[PDB]
Amino acid sequence: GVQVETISPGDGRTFPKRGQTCVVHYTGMLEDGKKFDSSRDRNKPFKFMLGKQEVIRGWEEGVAQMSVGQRAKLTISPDYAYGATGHPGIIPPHATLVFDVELLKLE
Amino acid sequence: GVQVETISPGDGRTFPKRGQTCVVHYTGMLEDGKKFDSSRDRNKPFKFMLGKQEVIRGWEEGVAQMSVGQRAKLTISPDYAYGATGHPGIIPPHATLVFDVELLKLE
Ligand SMILES: CC[C@@H]1/C=C(\C)[C@@H](O)[C@H](C)C[C@H](OC)[C@H]2O[C@@](O)(C(=O)C(=O)N3CCCC[C@H]3C(=O)O[C@H](/C(C)=C/[C@@H]3CC[C@@H](O)[C@H](OC)C3)[C@H](C)[C@@H](O)CC1=O)[C@H](C)C[C@@H]2OC
Ligand SMILES: CC[C@@H]1/C=C(\C)[C@@H](O)[C@H](C)C[C@H](OC)[C@H]2O[C@@](O)(C(=O)C(=O)N3CCCC[C@H]3C(=O)O[C@H](/C(C)=C/[C@@H]3CC[C@@H](O)[C@H](OC)C3)[C@H](C)[C@@H](O)CC1=O)[C@H](C)C[C@@H]2OC
Repeated sequence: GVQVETISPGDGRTFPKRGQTCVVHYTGMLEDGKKFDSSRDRNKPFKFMLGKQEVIRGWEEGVAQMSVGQRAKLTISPDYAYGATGHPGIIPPHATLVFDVELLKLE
Repeated sequence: GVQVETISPGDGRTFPKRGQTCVVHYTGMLEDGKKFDSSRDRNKPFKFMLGKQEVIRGWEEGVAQMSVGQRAKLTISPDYAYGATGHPGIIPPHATLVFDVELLKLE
């Protein structure tokens, strides 16, 4: 599944609802901290909606537990990410992923 | 993992080696037989190589057990396919997939 560990607290009152646009900043890493991608590097947040298979399941379940302004680490098991296949030439088979995510706003 | 059930036998001697081009015909279905895709419908075989993350793991492990001319049903568990996410708007979360595959030739 997914484990959420909070780095900085959110407002504790505004949680994402299916159908809302989530705006975030993320950094993706392997369990040893090796970085594979970051929206921060591109200077552009990533936007997605819950409930439309727009993101891997670990995000669908992890982001729903965050409130606006929260910064958290999401640890995602392989089945909730790229499973036994991985992602071609970036993520190996059976990898648990770690994402540092910040929920900037809901729109 | 993956289960291979043979419909028509292969030559029993030519098995795919990593680095070879596999040429196949396939039909993808859910466990109840509902078809989601088929190369047969397009009149064009599908070509891929083992060992390059070009296909879901259930195929990487299942096709390697087939010999040229064999026709088999591959039953693939979710982690060896699209896991808890599925494939956007085609395959639901946690689905076991069934592929009817025919190994036409190796090149
Ligand atoms: C068509 C292009 C479209 C690309 C964009 C919108 C780009 O803007 C995004 C910034 C994507 C990033 O591009 C730089 C890049 O992000 C990674 O680096 C990454 O950090 C990651 O894991 N992320 C991205 C941040 C959210 C979680 C996760 C994801 O859910 O990503 C999604 C993902 C790949 C889902 C698979 C879909 C097929 C399912 O079957 C499978 O189910 C197992 C899951 C991704 C958002 C797709 O929905 C949409 C796209 O692919 C991926 C390793 C590879 C990916 O590039 C492709
Ligand atoms: C860039 C376009 C490129 C498209 C082609 C070469 C097309 O010619 C192929 C005929 C693909 C088919 O297009 C009509 C179509 O096939 C499905 O319908 C399907 O039956 C399927 O499941 N197949 C296809 C036959 C081999 C097994 C499996 C697969 O391995 O497919 C691979 C797959 C999606 C892997 C994911 C990669 C990201 C990983 O992270 C993730 O790991 C979980 C696994 C597919 C071959 C990709 O490598 C390459 C592409 O996507 C998919 C449901 C969706 C897919 O369209 C995308």
